[PDB]
Amino acid sequence: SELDQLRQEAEQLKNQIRDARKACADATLSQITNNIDPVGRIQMRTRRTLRGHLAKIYAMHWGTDSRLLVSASQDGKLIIWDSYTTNKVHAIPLRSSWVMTCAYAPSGNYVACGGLDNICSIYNLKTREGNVRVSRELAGHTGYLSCCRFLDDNQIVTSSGDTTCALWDIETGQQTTTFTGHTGDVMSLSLAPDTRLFVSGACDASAKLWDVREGMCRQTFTGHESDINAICFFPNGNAFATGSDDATCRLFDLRADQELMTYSHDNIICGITSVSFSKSGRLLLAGYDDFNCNVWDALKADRAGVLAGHDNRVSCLGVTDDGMAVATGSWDSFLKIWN
Amino acid sequence: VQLVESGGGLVQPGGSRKLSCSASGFAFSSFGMHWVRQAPEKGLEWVAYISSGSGTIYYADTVKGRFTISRDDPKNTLFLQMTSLRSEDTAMYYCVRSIYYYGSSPFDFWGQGTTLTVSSSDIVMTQATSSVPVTPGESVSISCRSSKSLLHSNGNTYLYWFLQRPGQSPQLLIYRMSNLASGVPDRFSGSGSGTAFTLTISRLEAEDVGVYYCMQHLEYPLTFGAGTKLEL
Amino acid sequence: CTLSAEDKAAVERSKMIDRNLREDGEKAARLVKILLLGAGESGKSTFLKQMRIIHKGIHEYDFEIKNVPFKMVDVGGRKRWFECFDSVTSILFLVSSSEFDQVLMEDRLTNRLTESLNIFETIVNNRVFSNVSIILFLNKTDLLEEKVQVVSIKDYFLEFEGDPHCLRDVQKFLVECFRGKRRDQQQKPLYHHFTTAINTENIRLVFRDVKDTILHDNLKQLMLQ
Amino acid sequence: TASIAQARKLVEQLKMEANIDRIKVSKAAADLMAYCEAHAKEDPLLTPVPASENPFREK
Amino acid sequence: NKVQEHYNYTKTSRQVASAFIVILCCAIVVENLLVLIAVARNSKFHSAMYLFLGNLAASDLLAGVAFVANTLLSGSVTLRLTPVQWFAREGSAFITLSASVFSLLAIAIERHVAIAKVKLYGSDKSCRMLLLIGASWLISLVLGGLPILGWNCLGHLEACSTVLPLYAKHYVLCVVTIFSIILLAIVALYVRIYCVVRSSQTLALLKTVTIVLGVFIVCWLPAFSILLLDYACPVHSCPILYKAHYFFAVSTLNSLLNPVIYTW
Ligand SMILES: CCCCCCCCCCCCC/C=C/[C@@H](O)[C@@H](N)COP(=O)(O)O
Repeated sequence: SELDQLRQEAEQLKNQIRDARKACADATLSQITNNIDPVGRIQMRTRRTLRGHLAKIYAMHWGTDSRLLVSASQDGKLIIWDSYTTNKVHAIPLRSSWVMTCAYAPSGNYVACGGLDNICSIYNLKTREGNVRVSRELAGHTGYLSCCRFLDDNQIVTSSGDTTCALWDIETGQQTTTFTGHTGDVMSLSLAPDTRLFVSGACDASAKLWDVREGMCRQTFTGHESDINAICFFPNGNAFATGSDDATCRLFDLRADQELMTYSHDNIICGITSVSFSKSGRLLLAGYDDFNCNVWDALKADRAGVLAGHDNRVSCLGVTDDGMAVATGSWDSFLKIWN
Repeated sequence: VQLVESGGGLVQPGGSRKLSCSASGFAFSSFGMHWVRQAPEKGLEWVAYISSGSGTIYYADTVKGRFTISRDDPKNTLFLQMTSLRSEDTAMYYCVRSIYYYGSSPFDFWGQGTTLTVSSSDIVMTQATSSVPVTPGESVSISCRSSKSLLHSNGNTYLYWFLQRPGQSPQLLIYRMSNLASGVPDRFSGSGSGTAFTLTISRLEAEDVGVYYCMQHLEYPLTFGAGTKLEL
Repeated sequence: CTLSAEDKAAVERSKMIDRNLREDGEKAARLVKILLLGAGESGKSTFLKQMRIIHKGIHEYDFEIKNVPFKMVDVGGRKRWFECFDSVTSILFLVSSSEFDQVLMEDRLTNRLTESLNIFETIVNNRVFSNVSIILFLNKTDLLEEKVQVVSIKDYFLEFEGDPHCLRDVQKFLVECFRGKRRDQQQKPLYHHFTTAINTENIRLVFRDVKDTILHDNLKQLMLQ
Repeated sequence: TASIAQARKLVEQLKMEANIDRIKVSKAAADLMAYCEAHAKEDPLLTPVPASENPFREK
Repeated sequence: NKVQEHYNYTKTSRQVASAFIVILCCAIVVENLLVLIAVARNSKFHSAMYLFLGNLAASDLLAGVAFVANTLLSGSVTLRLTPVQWFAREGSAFITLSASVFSLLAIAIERHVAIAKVKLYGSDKSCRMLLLIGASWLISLVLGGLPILGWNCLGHLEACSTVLPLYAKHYVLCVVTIFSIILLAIVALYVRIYCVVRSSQTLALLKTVTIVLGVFIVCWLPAFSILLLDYACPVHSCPILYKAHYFFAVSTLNSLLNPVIYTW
């Protein structure tokens, strides 16, 4: 026939890919970082507890001034905290209480939001009327909206559970670029620090690296065995870390095109909900289903602490832009700020 | 955004009045409101402040007990009940909105004011001069010296700068000594630290002539300055 | 108090935000959500439109019954986003009863009944749904009584039913074949029902079942069990 | 018929993804080590700063 | 130096049996300490009824120790006490049982109110619960300080009492009336709760749990009986009240069984 010939061509291309990836794996990250001294043990104590949510917290994001937060929850609200003094700046009532993502613009003006309603709401905080109006409602996806990350004050890239990502134009409202190629849902997104590339982790046991200027998939990374609930770049944009559901984080590398490490412990049997590196890249925090985060040494896999202060599953967390804090958020409607 | 006031006119001494302030165009329910008087030729002077709900209320030490500020949220109005009108109360009265959170710009929008004529601890802030001659195209400077150190322990000085054009209502120009207000062209800069503050202007225009006032916001009563006149 | 004027005013604004949050969380603590997930081919539209005339994204229908507010979250019908539909009291299933002898369109081999029962298995046997009290309607009972006195059923399924020419026999057979799918289902009973040609008793029955569920759940926080 | 478009686009995407020059794992490992060791002082979580510069516990 | 002759006016094998009730109150206080620390450590994982439970425990905690401070002071070597300090002893014995009975009534009130509504009861703080606990402790304060306040029997020696010899036969009427009212309210609330659950799989066990008003009735019945018989009998008439404190020992046996029933 003809379809089987193209399938054989695809199979031999995948074999060429596997041989090219195997030809470069001369050493590992363990056989090289086995001489530097470990980090020791890292005690982190809760510094603040931010109360006021009345339901499960599903996402959060840090401002780029390292002080202001934002937190979405199934209460139906979107609160903007002041993390230094624990008081609330704004509280935004959502039109649909089924919210599963959150963002915070890199300039501080706007705030994005999204959920099961298939739309991405852009809110304008610095109005001259003293309110927080819905500045835009971006529609055009066909499945639930899992993550959204601001790029400029005019462009936003987001990922939905209809096997697509999309780069929008907040002024007009139309999809500038659509990103296709996955097979299952898409539940995670992370932008490179230079904001020309980004990576997503699908419900397909795969991650992909797109470039927002062209609209094509550069590379794809396999190796997991379950969903990929989270993703995050390395602070220099040449590696990322996925957090799966089979109780294992990993560390891929965009130039070696392979997998480097495998952060997994035998006590751990529950899936990761959120990973986030540190400022220098020597830690890898990972919130788990068993109610507590971890702190993985990201050059030798040796676990180096535990942030156990929650009493329910910990949702997305985030390390500040200047480095001074971590901020987890869990299903008991409490944020915490470790340090 | 629009504030407009009513209730002025000639009053007999020892009487009573009520001033009204209607506010159309913004969210009045979440905006603290100040009254600010102004003598015929003697510059600004704080009068009273009422909070965003109906909580903290403050008065100047010369109008405490006589006056009474109040607000009505469903009608979007603000009232000042003045009792025992003395001869030193003839003035033009302005409303001022101000909202307080992290990173806000209080004293946003001044109203238009009513004229009210009748028949017949405390931070002290001084201005440099009373009138300077200038030319359009020259970079100028205005100095305002406090008496207590306005640099609070959290790092932000609380000195403001307003400008009043001839025949108009003053507008916010600079808040917290460095931050520029919205709609202000990139020619006004704020500097200094501690108890010596400075506003520097680049090449000026025909819309930069007026009187410049420096406020403080550490503690009530908020004490304005004497004003420096920018004449051509 | 070492706070400046703007700091104290910001704390006052925060306390007012907190008061408004507490009020909106009192208004939504006496709210009863009822998820609605049928089987597609089971006349969901007919029940929905009759409930709408008597009173892309996710849908939601607000109403009130006997001074209690109900939300009906009709999801537009997978793995990890049904974990937000916990703390949603009394999921409301819905099956067409007369669909025991037809066969699916895209699959001309398997029966529609076993497919609906497998959906029921995957939904009830979830772990997060171990605090929600499944209701179970069966529409088109008049279709069932029309198509039960003309055909037999022992030739369709191997499980023992008995005589094929009545109503109560096939009804108890259907309720047993649907109920038997659970696995150690305590603290969440299975209020089966039987909805004929459409009427007004449906929402009264749903209110009775949700009242029973909230009673059995208040009867454990009070330690009164 | 219909999936033949998926077949063409899949083999073309695989062709475009297979032709990229890679570097060794030793070089990328050394790059990651250099980044983790050159910025080890600017990390207030790896090495904790004293309680006079930490702005979350200074109340 | 006034109460000895007042005791001999209405006057060997008691200390050999009092150690049993002392170690009984020791078991009471250690059980209620375990219940109090279990409420303290498992408050963020449950409803607001825990706040009504530990309160009971807290009151019941005192129901141990105060009663201990009554037993070793049963001997006549200790009965040579200043009248105001004896009044304080009896008031301390009274207040921590009144607060226990009113905590029981507060729990019954909250159970009735929370089961009457059609909303899930899962909070941790409110206004009604502070009001009920405050009313409990305040009514126990007022009823325990009322003897010391001036209402006493010093001066009218002819008809004082037989077991509480400085209580003038009317405070006893008041406490028996209030206790009858509280018992009627508790049994009415729990009967109505059972009828309400009967209106709507566990009805065969709710009656088994609600027929454990039996422990309350058969454990508080000797105190009610002895007090009513004291008010009914005149002076030097009924000869059974000299062992009456033994009957009051049954009064703290309820404080033994509330931690084992309300946390099964
Ligand atoms: C609010 C409703 C009511 C609450 C409960 C009411 C129960 C009150 C019981 C009365 C308490 C009397 C205290 C007696 C203690 C004994 O140790 C001595 N009297 C006997 O010692 P002697 O002097 O004989 O050697």
